[PDB]
Amino acid sequence: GAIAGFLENGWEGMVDGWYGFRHQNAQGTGQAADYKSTQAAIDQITGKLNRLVEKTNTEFESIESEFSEIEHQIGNVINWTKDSITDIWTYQAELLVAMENQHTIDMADSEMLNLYERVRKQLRQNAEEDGKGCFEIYHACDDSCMESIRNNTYDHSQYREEALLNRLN
Amino acid sequence: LFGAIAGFLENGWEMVDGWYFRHQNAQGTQAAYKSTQAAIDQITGKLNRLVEKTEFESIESEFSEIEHQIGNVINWTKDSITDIWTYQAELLVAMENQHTIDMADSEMLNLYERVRKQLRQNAEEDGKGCFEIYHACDDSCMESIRNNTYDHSQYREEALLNRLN
Amino acid sequence: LFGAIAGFLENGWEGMVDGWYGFRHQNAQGTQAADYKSTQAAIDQITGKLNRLVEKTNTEFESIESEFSEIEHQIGNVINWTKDSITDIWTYQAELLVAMENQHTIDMADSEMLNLYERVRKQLRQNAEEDGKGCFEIYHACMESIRNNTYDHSQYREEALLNRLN
Amino acid sequence: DKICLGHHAVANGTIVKTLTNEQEEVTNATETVESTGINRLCMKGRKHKDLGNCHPIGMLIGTPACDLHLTGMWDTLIERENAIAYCYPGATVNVEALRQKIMESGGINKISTGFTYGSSINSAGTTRACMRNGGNSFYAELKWLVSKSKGQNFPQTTNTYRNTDTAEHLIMWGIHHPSSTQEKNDLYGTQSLSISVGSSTYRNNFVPVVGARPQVNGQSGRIDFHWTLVQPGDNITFSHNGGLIAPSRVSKLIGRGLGIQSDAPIDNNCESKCFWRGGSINTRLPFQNLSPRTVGQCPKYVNRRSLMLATMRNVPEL
Amino acid sequence: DKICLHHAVANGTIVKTLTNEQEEVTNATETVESTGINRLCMKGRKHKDLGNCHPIGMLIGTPACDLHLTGMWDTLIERENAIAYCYPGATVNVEALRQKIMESGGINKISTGFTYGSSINSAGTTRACMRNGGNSFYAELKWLVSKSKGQNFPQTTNTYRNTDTAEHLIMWGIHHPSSTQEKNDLYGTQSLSISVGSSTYRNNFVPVVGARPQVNGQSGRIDFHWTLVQPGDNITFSHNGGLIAPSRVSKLIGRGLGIQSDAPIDNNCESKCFWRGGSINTRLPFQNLSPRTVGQCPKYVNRRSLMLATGMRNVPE
Amino acid sequence: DKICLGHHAVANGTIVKTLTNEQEEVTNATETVESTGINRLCMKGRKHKDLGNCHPIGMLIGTPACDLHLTGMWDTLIERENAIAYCYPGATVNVEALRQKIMESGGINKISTGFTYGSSINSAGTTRACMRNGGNSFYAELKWLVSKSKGQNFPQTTNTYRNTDTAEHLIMWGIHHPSSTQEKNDLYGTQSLSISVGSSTYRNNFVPVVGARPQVNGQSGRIDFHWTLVQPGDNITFSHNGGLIAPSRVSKLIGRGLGIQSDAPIDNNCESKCFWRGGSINTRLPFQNLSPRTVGQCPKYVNRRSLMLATGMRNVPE
Ligand SMILES: CC(=O)N[C@@H]1[C@@H](O)[C@H](O[C@@H]2O[C@H](CO)[C@H](O)[C@H](O[C@]3(C(=O)O)C[C@H](O)[C@@H](NC(C)=O)[C@H]([C@H](O)[C@H](O)CO)O3)[C@H]2O)[C@@H](CO)O[C@H]1O
Ligand SMILES: CC(=O)N[C@@H]1[C@@H](O)[C@H](O[C@@H]2O[C@H](CO)[C@H](O)[C@H](O[C@]3(C(=O)O)C[C@H](O)[C@@H](NC(C)=O)[C@H]([C@H](O)[C@H](O)CO)O3)[C@H]2O)[C@@H](CO)O[C@H]1O
Ligand SMILES: CC(=O)N[C@H]1[C@H]([C@H](O)[C@H](O)CO)O[C@@](O[C@@H]2[C@@H](O)[C@H](O)O[C@H](CO)[C@@H]2O)(C(=O)O)C[C@@H]1O
Ligand SMILES: *[C@@H]1O[C@H](CO)[C@@H](O[C@@H]2O[C@H](CO)[C@@H](O)[C@H](O)[C@H]2NC(C)=O)[C@H](O)[C@H]1NC(C)=O
Ligand SMILES: *[C@@H]1O[C@H](CO)[C@@H](O[C@@H]2O[C@H](CO)[C@@H](O)[C@H](O)[C@H]2NC(C)=O)[C@H](O)[C@H]1NC(C)=O
Ligand SMILES: *[C@@H]1O[C@H](CO)[C@@H](O)[C@H](O)[C@H]1NC(C)=O
Ligand SMILES: *[C@@H]1O[C@H](CO)[C@@H](O)[C@H](O)[C@H]1NC(C)=O
Ligand SMILES: *[C@@H]1O[C@H](CO)[C@@H](O)[C@H](O)[C@H]1NC(C)=O
Repeated sequence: GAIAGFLENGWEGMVDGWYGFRHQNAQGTGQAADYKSTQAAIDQITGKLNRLVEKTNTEFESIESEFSEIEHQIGNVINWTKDSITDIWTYQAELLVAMENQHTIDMADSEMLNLYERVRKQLRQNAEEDGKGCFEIYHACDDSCMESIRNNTYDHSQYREEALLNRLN
Repeated sequence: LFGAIAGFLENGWEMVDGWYFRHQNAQGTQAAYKSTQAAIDQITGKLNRLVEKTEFESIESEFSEIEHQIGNVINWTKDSITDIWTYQAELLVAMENQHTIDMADSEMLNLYERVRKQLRQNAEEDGKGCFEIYHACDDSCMESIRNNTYDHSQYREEALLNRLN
Repeated sequence: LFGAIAGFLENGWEGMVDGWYGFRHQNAQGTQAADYKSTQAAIDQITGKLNRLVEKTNTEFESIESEFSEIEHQIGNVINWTKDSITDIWTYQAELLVAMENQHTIDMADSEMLNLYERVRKQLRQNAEEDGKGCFEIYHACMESIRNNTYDHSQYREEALLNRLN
Repeated sequence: DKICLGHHAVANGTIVKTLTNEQEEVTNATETVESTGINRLCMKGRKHKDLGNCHPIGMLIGTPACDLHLTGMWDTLIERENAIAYCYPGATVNVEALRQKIMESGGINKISTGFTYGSSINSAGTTRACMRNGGNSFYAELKWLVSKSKGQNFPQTTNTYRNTDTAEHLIMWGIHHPSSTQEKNDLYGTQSLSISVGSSTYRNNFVPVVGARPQVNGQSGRIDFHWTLVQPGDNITFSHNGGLIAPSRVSKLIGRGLGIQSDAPIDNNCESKCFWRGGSINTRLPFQNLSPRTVGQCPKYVNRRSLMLATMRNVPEL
Repeated sequence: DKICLHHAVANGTIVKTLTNEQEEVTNATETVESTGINRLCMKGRKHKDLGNCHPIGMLIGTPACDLHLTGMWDTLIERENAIAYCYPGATVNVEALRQKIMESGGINKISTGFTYGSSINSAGTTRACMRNGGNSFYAELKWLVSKSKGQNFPQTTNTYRNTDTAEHLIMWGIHHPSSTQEKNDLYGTQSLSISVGSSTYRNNFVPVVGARPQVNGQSGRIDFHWTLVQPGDNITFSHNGGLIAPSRVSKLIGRGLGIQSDAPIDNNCESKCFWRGGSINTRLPFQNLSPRTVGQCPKYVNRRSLMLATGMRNVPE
Repeated sequence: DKICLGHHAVANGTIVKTLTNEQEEVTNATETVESTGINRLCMKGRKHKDLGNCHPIGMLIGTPACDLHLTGMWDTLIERENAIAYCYPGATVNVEALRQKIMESGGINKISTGFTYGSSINSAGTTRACMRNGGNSFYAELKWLVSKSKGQNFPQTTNTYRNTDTAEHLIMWGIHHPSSTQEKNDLYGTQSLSISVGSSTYRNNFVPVVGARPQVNGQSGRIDFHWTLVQPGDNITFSHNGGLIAPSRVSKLIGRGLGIQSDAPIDNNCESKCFWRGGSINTRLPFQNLSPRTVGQCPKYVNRRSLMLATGMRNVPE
């Protein structure tokens, strides 16, 4: 919903992280990466990579002479079996990938929407819903205040009425 | 479960081309494109994967009969493979239906949030998927919603007075 | 994935022994409940279940290899290869099926929590402020209105608005 | 003043399965498993062969029923249910492996052995088990060698076939087992009989057996057939004493092709990449439940009634 | 004045997910049975435990196979050291045949009405075959020998004739003498030959003398050969002797489950899935006890335990 | 004032597949199928034997190529395309069966049969096909029995090998079929010839057969090889009239090894657990697309060159 939907673009400029903070302030404008939110995505991606390569195989032996003749009927029976096994394992591979891509993408999509909600309900009344994945803050929020918000430390109760004012007038 | 289809929206209305409006005002009383096209493509997307296609040769004969031991081995391998492919058919259909149902519901709920964020503070949602709008809205306003050209700011001043008093 | 579990809600209530989802109750009067068909909407699918798992796609098999005598060596190896391969399939198929229907279960358990939550906050409307720990700040005064889908929002729109604005 | 959101719904919704629900109904669902097989054989685009009541092995040894099908090449091969393999009663050894070489094969060509026989020998053997033009005959590509002077000993004979061509050749002979000691004596004499066969790759020895057996096709006698591959630039030597059925021509198998075992009637116009004992199968659908044994580029066989894949949740008014 | 909106538990088993191994959960169930009944469960099945009788023996008439020479069965059971051969011998196509018997559902027997000349003593017996205390032989096989020692065995022809609706399996034996002195005694000095031909069979056997070790104290051998006699088709035996002609012809009826196992029978318990160690019953779709199984069954997998989550994430405070 | 939320993107990003969309760009992906296999046989840790030209059968029989490899010990055995199992032309019964047992075998061991021959018999018979030093020679575990006197009939003989050891043993002998009757007469005399084999388990009769056959290795005469298992404490007897190629030692397969048919040269300084004809494979990846035919603990073969597994988010650019 968040990436293919209402967040219109991704910022190429960001390099430290997957998920970003950028704000418009009078003193300065800044770009911030959230260590916690990106780390969540990276942990669940490396989890899939692990489950993918955590495969141990039973040892196998030849049933097909490479350098000698094989009787015709038994050859046909092995050919039909070896090829049917192969067909299953190719369909099982296409499933695995097409299914876990569906899921990798959407996991990534939700972790953003979760960060976005995290900020939004954190603000409570001091700000409002712009569908640019942006929040108009209705008070002067400075450079200490900006990642007061990204530390998640930010407390609405002390800006309080100032924020309600000029929202109201 | 996304809230809409099995949650706060209570039923569907028996709308003509569009999977996903109805508004009520004094001079007039339905509309459904981008939202549905977002959904329908995924349905074909699943269908296209289904159709795409090795050769196989006869290993047990129909009109002669086959040496017993090999005939049994052929039957056992053939049987167990059908067992695996049936499991796969049952699982894929079960799963892709699990996703199919729950995808339309996504393209439903995001349309809801698109709207709720677009009216911003000039309406309240009442808990059943209707938005109650305090500031009066003619038809030509409604169409400003459907084409996403609806400005919240200019109505805002009139709204808040209605909400609070 | 959904923000609700291991998200804003910071642990579970080990005290709760009834129901997956419940209400923690605070007001001057009194202080724990449980919402009924948010947790059986959930049980219906947790017991949609193992119906998949335990319905028997049962085909009858015979024995292709005797245990109590020599089997001819060539056909012996063909059998041991076909069966080693059919196992390496089902061991995969099993491992995916539980690990994928675990992933589906785990992340559907909050969905209901979130839908309960957003049900509630649509009931409460402008009468309450979220507080972001899944709690709701209520700025007015038989609170099973919200638990049992009763609560009128206009009824105390009223003083609560101005309890916010003071 | 109000605005309201919502989704479509349908009056009689169809039902489907999920991982959580045994019976979920939905606005629409389609079929994932095929069932409506086409009974005829859909042989369009294929250059093919319907042998009719001719068996494949019959082609290599030339049974009369098989006379038209002695050579040629095919996209695909078709065998009827009641096909005649042996007119005179006999069996073939490793016949299944042989029949499959033919079914895999694209085409057959026949190359003469060049065999010639002494005057004491009678090359022109016949039986009423094998009939051409309503008269007694023998297999087209084989010669039945008996003694022309009845009772007299079969002369010791040597026949050699040399594989000059670049391709490997498939060669078929027969070992005739009489019924009487009377009968054996009349054709071949009182000799101790033996047939021995050698090439660089193949060595084997054959001895005819007198036995008493019930009539088949009106004949107590038996002729069992054997076959081998003659690799190029190599020669196979036939040393025989009385009892051999000697090849006058030799088979060559060409290319790779489809083989179909079906008794269903041909329909030339429709095209299929799939076949079974009933006709063909035409579909995009990835699964099917018609029959567990097919041939070609075919969908996988599943033991289900049907599997339904949804194309949303249908919630009715109330 | 506030309202708050899950349960956790003290102990959470860990399941595996697509992203997370080791993920705690409130409850999880096993999808693989790893415990299976030691015994064989035989409720509601009409079955036959051959004991130390080999399945081949039933058709041949081995002395241990006497109370098994006929019957009917849903299920058939075989045991670890069953006795097929009273007398030293091997069977041609023994594995192609044992399977045929273990997937049948009963055996009927028919007399062949064979009738041997007055030159012929058919009451042959060995001390490999000890019925009670006496020399006996295969129940459905008559060891023909010439009645007067050393005298040449007569050329004999015996023809079975199938008149029943379904095909009959017919079994016969060929005798291979230990020493050339011994061959002349029983059948004579002549050149031996046995020619067995029907409509869908021809063959021929010639008794071979050779020095051989003693098995059950006998050096000579009886090889056993079998074929199916179609309905309406006769089979003819022409012999100089050394034929162990069939007095009777087995018929295989219906289809049944064949189990090879050493587990003891229990008719208290129900099942449809058996292996060597006995039986497996459950509705878990997987299993890791044994790879080789018989009848409708759960599929074999390598893993000892697979945990399927039945609950939400377990987060203690 | 404003505060924004955004994901990242990259200038160029990898493409992946999903259940609903075939074509979905993502920031990053990783290959899950391995095609960069290796070209040597990594035999570090594996005690191995490289056969070279000797075919496995030749180990048992005693062919001149494998004269180094008559007795061995390994957890891996490596066969080569140029394999030689025969000197004198011949074939072996159940050859694939025997071959497969040897390729599974972790070892081979040899025990003298100890057979003794009388004055009339010549133990040493050699052929120009099998040359050791230069001087003609013969298989190093058999012996070719012929009469010392060219005309004379072979003496009737009994030879018995007894397996004293605890484990079961594998014994091979041969039957020699002469090209012409005169040949047969020189070697074994004019008498009818019968070899008879017998053990507790095993009973058989062989008769040498004279037929004209094409020369291979310069010899029209042929030798067919037979094998069986001698159970522990069992004894096996050979009553023969001549035409027997008789064992001078017996074989005893030991343990379990890993059979490999491979064109690749050894590298004894890397480790590996998967092997094909081409080489060896070391990969983290589950699936593989090089070889349908593989041996040991190997990744499954899938009919696809690439499957990309997205390891990043949906990529949406500026
Ligand atoms: C008096 C009476 O009961 N009726 C006899 C009748 O049985 C007999 O018919 C013949 O029997 C002989 C052998 O006993 C042959 O089998 C005759 O058939 C042929 C055949 O067509 O197959 C004739 C043919 O010429 C023969 N081929 C050659 C040249 O070898 C073959 C051959 O003998 C067998 O195939 C060998 O197995 O047999 C069959 O008609 C006749 C005269 O024989 O006399 C009646 O009165
Ligand atoms: C005059 C002419 O055309 N050239 C002949 C030449 O053909 C012949 O060469 C020999 O032919 C005989 C049989 O005809 C042998 O095959 C000779 O080879 C050996 C062999 O090395 O294989 C010799 C060996 O001593 C023999 N082994 C024993 C002791 O049995 C074997 C044996 O006969 C066969 O293996 C049996 O199948 O054959 C081969 O050189 C020579 C003299 O023979 O004279 C030329 O002038
Ligand atoms: C009547 C008959 O043929 N049966 C004999 C039997 C046969 O001689 C033998 O099975 C042929 O292979 O041999 C019986 O035992 C005898 C021994 O007791 C003896 O001491 O040696 C005999 C031959 O050298 C012979 O084997 C037997 O199997 O019981 C006696 C029986 O009547
Ligand atoms: C194989 O031959 C050996 C030797 O003749 C037989 O074993 C001997 O066994 C007997 C009794 O079992 C002893 O009295 C001898 O002392 C043994 N001899 C030796 C040197 O071991 C054995 O019985 C024969 N095998 C068979 C099955 O007949
Ligand atoms: C196959 O037969 C041919 C002919 O008998 C053999 O080749 C010939 O060699 C002889 C003697 O060297 C010549 O007299 C012939 O003229 C040759 N024929 C040709 C066509 O050149 C050939 O050696 C035999 N093949 C085998 C494998 O024995
Ligand atoms: C269902 O969908 C398929 C394709 O979407 C269509 O052919 C059909 O008309 C639809 N309705 C039904 C159930 O017939
Ligand atoms: C079987 O034998 C009877 C009498 O011996 C005879 O009528 C019949 O023709 C024979 N059947 C066959 C198929 O040979
Ligand atoms: C690309 O994906 C691989 C595999 O997950 C990973 O090693 C690498 O870090 C990724 N690239 C970046 C820039 O993170």
